[PDB]
Amino acid sequence: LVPMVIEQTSRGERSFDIYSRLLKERVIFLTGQVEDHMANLIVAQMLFLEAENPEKDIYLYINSPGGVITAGMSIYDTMQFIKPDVSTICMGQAASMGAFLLTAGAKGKRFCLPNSRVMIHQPLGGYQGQATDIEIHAREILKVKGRMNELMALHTGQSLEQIERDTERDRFLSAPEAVEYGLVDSILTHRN
Amino acid sequence: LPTPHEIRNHLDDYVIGQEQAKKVLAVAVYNHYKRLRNGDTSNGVELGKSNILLIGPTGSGKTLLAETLARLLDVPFTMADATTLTEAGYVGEDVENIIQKLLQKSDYDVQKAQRGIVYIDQIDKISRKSDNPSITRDVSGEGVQQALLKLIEGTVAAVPPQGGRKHPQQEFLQVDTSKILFICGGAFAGLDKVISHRVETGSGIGFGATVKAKSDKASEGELLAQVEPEDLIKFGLIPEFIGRLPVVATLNELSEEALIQILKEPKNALTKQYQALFNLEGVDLEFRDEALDAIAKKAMARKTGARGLRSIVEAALLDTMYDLPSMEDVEKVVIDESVIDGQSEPLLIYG
Amino acid sequence: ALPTPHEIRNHLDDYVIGQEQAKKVLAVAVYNHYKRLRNGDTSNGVELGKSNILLIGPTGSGKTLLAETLARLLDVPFTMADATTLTEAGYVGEDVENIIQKLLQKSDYDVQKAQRGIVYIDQIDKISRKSDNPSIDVSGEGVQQALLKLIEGTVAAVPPQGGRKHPQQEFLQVDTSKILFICGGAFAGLDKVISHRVETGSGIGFGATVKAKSDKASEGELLAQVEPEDLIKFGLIPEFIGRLPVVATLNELSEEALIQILKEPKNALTKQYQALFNLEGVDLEFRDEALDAIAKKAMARKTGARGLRSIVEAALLDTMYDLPSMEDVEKVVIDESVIDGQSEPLLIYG
Ligand SMILES: Nc1ncnc2c1ncn2[C@@H]1O[C@H](COP(=O)(O)OP(=O)(O)OP(O)(O)=S)[C@@H](O)[C@H]1O
Ligand SMILES: Nc1ncnc2c1ncn2[C@@H]1O[C@H](COP(=O)(O)OP(=O)(O)OP(O)(O)=S)[C@@H](O)[C@H]1O
Repeated sequence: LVPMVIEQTSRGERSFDIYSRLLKERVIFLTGQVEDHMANLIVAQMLFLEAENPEKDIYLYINSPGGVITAGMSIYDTMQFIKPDVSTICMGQAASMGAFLLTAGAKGKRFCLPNSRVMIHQPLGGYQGQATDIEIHAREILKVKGRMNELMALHTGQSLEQIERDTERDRFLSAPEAVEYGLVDSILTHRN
Repeated sequence: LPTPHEIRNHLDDYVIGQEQAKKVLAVAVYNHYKRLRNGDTSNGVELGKSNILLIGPTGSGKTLLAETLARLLDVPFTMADATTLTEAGYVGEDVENIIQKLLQKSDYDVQKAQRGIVYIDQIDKISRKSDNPSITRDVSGEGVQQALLKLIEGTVAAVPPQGGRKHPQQEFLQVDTSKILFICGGAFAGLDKVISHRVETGSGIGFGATVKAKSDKASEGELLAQVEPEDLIKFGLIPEFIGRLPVVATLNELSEEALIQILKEPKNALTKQYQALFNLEGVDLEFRDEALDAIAKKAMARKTGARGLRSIVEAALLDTMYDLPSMEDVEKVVIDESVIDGQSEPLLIYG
Repeated sequence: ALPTPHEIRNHLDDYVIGQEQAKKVLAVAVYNHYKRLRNGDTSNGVELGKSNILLIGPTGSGKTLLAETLARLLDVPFTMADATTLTEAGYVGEDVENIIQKLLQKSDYDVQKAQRGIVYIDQIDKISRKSDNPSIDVSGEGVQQALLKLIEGTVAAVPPQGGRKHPQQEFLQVDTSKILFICGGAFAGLDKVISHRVETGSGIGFGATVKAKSDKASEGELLAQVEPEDLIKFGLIPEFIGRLPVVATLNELSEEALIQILKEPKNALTKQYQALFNLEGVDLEFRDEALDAIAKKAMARKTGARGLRSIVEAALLDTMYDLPSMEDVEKVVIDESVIDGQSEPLLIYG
């Protein structure tokens, strides 16, 4: 269920859902697996906020175990294309794709909660058919893996060689280690 | 000729805790005498006149300054109001009435009237309700500000001398206003809300957004200190009118310690008023220091300034004043701190 | 002989800065007006037209200053009226004919000499039409119709000297077809009407352009794209605008222009305050580093040159309060830090 709240304005009282109220304050929620429907919905939210105000920071909270790669890459180009600084926060967990959108945020505006956890690994796939077709899909997924590692190094600042060794298998990174790894900037322990 | 320190010393007797405001007026008074006293036949010509805009909370003493200033001021002074003014010669009132009122104090001396000073209380009342121009033509809002533009800058206005004996004369006198100074000030309402939006971005719900740390934060007094002309535009004032008033004074809100001084140092304090009220009755009055500290806590709670101070005193002395005339052989009255709270009765001294 | 546009423009440059486009227009009109009347007009071209100028400009851009300096250089009569007191249908406030009666006071009641006079009106925007009409618009559309008769050219009854009593009961006729009129005032909100036209909307998609910057379509660069059709939406009637073909757009203020305004003009505030302290036996100096900072603070107030005194008086306030009390003070120096308030103005004793 979704609770309804009331926002008081000069014109009068208006009823909004909890998700719509936060959207009015430039806050978007990324929950569950990353798919084509959830991803295509978030892009429309980002664009809508750009037109209303292109100079105010956007906040993106990520709590997801990851999902499809192609659905997530549409969001990466969108965050980089628009002028506003997309602030990212990690709540609960950030898998391979969830971590890529986390680090893709604006430099200096990336935070992680004290008990959050990040996990990164290589792309997963598979194919069944003739050997000629397997070679095609293998070369394609290999370029993505190479492309995803280059961008990871660009935002994290580490070298491409380091990303290659750390992404060969699943690698869990606690919240403090993320700061030391260059993935994030600080931790929002308490309110100041 | 009078010095800022000498003129300020006189105002200090009647006003307390408005050090910044006093400086603004003193300079203007000195500048006004300086501007007129000199022949003006110098290399620099058409010296500018800096008008004054007074802003402060309710009952901070804006209207009090205009009254005390006129006492020490030698040049003519008038105390008009912007509530009755109506533009385009409507039935309410005209802008020339301010000048006509000045001559009554000046005895119809045009050359002596141009060098006079003017005060206009409740200037906020003519502020536009909305930022955008009114759909209709406001007769006591934006419209009044427009008519004052040419007046403050300098112009010539028709003035019926003496009102006229009958229709026979049907003439008017022309008087200049380029040299006349204007003191337009009034307590603005809701100005703090506009400045908050522009000073602190805030207004967020997420983690990154900085919600106000406490319920009571960004006090009214602090916001006025950081006021600018652009903020008044959203309030409703036209930039044209504000340009005619470059100076913008600020009156900090009253503080608990200031009120204690207001009851003893000023000559017109409430303590001295009632003391004189009973003096003719052959009865004395006393107010201990312990009683004043409790009264200060109660006054600020009313969010009304010094004008809301009488409510605390008179509510206590209500019963006392009712029984004293009937009573006989009463020579002195003492009001301790407990009486203010209402848990005790004032002590009486008999002859 | 009558002065040339270069000579008349040179005079305005002494008192006005950053209005090159406007200066040429006014000089030409003045030159044409002197040229038009000086000649008998019984030439190949007859019944020569009169170009009426409409001065649009942001707040504190220097519109009122031009009319005052203009009157000084010209010999013919000049008047400075206002559109605030004008009332239609001859109400008690004021009539349109009062301007003419006031004109004769300057001309000493010379009709032939008065028709060649110049007229200046301010706050023209205040008489604009309002969509809602709750009344029983005395200062709006009604005033426009009364002026049209004046601008087109007609005679208005004017009691000369007011008359000693009812006995005279006469009025003088003074044609207005030859009289020039300069009606100009700072319009408020005009940028929004023009913005809707030139912006072309703000599409939310990728290809559509949005207002990337906080500000855009700068008032100075926006007013240049003004047209008569836009003024109709503001409230003015096309007939009144038709009588004023010429239009002049003024740039609000240029950071570099402000620096010149404090030194080159004779009536600059620096020269005003300098003379203010000269009689007190104290000199004043202003470093160039201080004027650059004042410009940034002035533009932030969005009030034009008129909003400059607030920045100066805010600094010298403490000084002027303690300066008369102080003795043996011969010179004052103002640094850039003094404007910000971090430092205190320096003094030199003797
Ligand atoms: N500094 C002060 N010292 C002593 N009494 C003061 C002071 N300021 C205000 N008062 C009291 O408040 C009364 C009214 O002050 P006002 O000048 O009217 O304040 P105000 O700011 O003008 O409020 P408004 O705008 O006129 S309602 C005076 O008669 C005094 O009794
Ligand atoms: N170019 C300029 N050079 C020097 N001073 C200027 C200039 N423009 C404006 N000012 C100053 O601004 C004052 C008033 O200018 P105005 O002519 O009144 O501007 P404005 O466009 O008429 O504003 P409004 O519509 O009358 S409020 C002058 O007395 C000067 O001190």
